[PDB]
Amino acid sequence: ELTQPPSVSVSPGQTARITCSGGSYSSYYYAWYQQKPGQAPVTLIYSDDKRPSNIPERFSGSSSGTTVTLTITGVQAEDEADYYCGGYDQSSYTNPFGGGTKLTVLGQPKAAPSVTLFPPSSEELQANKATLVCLISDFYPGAVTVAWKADSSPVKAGVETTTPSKQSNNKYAASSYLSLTPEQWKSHRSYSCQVTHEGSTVEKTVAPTECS
Amino acid sequence: ELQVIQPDKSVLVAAGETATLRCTATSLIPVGPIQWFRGAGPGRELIYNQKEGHFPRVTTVSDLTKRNNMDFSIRIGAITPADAGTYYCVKFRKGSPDDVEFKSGAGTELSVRAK
Repeated sequence: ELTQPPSVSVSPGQTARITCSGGSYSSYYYAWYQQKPGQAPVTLIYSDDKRPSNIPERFSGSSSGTTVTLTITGVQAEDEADYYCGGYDQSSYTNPFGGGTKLTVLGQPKAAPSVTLFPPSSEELQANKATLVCLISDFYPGAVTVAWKADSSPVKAGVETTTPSKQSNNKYAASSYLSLTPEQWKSHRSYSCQVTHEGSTVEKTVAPTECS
Repeated sequence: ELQVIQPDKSVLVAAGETATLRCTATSLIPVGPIQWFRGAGPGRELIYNQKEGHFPRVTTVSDLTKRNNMDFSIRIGAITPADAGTYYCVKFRKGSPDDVEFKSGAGTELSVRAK
């Protein structure tokens, strides 16, 4: 198996290294592949250190011992992506991949989230379910804590989603949906998500009251 | 340790015919391409390259895209007296700036009978 770190980070303009281990220089050829989300990978490097003509000069590769390394020389915000190492193991006629390494660019200082709250639509309420949504927009870094409150702390009734680092401003945005019965929605009054983030001195609560 | 075998010391062929230059390897590790040359000097002439390049006179005897393949024999079509000489099958290993020559067959002397 090939192993690479889940993540690596770099300031724009600087040089980043990403290495896979678990190969063997004499019985492997290596390649590197760039992927944004669930889209087609793009080949950066093949045969250890060869670069297709369409690939920028800032990407290079090398290999030795049990190891293969992709180097990016002048990290740009658009290089935010997941980087896979792919080997051909000549001993076993196989093609192992690493788990991929996400390149996080630091570019950004801490940026507090703008927090917004959305109550369920009347439309949705006829259908017999209430969805409540908390939006955390354009913050950095990734780590955030969202807690839902009907004044009591609800758990296991919520699910979150995060964008990838934006290619231009290097921010993330996060959504949390609280899902309740309308029965449940109608018997309670105060809806609130509490957002804890490094860019916020103290937690930001945002709330509506059901009838208003 | 990997050996490159050229089983035929010499090959005689009529002009305009196909010449078969045979070569097998005992292992695919260490990794690296196989090439054919005419000559073993610094002026040696590249005949076939597994990595890259276009060689329209040259066909391979086996399917080199077979992961398993260890046969690197080639056929050179419509031979002429200008084709005669000693042909060498060469294994390179991977090397940093360039790949470096690792093992060679003992050569194959290709003779061409004119007309």
